[PDB]
Amino acid sequence: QVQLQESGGGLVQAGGSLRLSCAASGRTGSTYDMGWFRQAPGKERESVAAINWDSARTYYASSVRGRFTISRDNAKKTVYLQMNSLKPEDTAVYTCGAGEGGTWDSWGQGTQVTVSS
Repeated sequence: QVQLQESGGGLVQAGGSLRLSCAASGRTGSTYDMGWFRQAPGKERESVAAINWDSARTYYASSVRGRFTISRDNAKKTVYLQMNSLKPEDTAVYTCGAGEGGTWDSWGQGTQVTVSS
């Protein structure tokens, strides 16, 4: 019943900030949240940044916590993350997801990010 789409995601040479806008629509008003994720071949899935739904803060990871920005639309239900000062390590499939009851079993279509240096 719920889904997650992205926009803007794509190739971006190192040093170039990328702005992603993920939108969520369906049914959720308990303890759900919205955060971006990533994944590589032969590897597992990891997260990047996620926001809670109440009044606390965001949830960044020690992989880009200091260079990547995160914000919301504050109109309907959309999240935006500005991946600045990118690096050749960020190059991966950025999949937008959501959580419920404290877990994260919601994902979108995904957006591959290609960097270099």
